Amino acid sequence: MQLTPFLILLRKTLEQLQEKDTGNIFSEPVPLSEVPDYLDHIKKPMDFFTMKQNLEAYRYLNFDDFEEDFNLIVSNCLKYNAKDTIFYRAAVRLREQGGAVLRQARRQAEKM
Ligand SMILES: O=c1[nH]ccc2ccccc12
Repeated sequence: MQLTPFLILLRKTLEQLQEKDTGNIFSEPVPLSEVPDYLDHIKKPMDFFTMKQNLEAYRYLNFDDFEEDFNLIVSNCLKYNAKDTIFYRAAVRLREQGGAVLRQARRQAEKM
């Protein structure tokens, strides 16, 4: 497999995932200044901006490593927030809508 088309695919996929996060609550790192206890519970914070940075730093050379960090966005949010919150529901919705985006993107990677 060639690097350039793969990274083009991942860029598109990340844009598509970001589109599902309509409130943009996962666009940037959880502000540790406003959520001071966040690192007490969450071992590896993740967000779409950080994913973009990782993508361009060649930290995603296969689909699984890409998907693993997306899954962290979801799981961190489910872990930190109570079930009766907007944030928790948003993570559930992102898991649902994102999974479909991921399945289609992976099929296109596998054709490479
Ligand atoms: O774990 C989180 N992900 C995205 C937003 C957020 C906001 C407050 C607390 C946790 C999170």
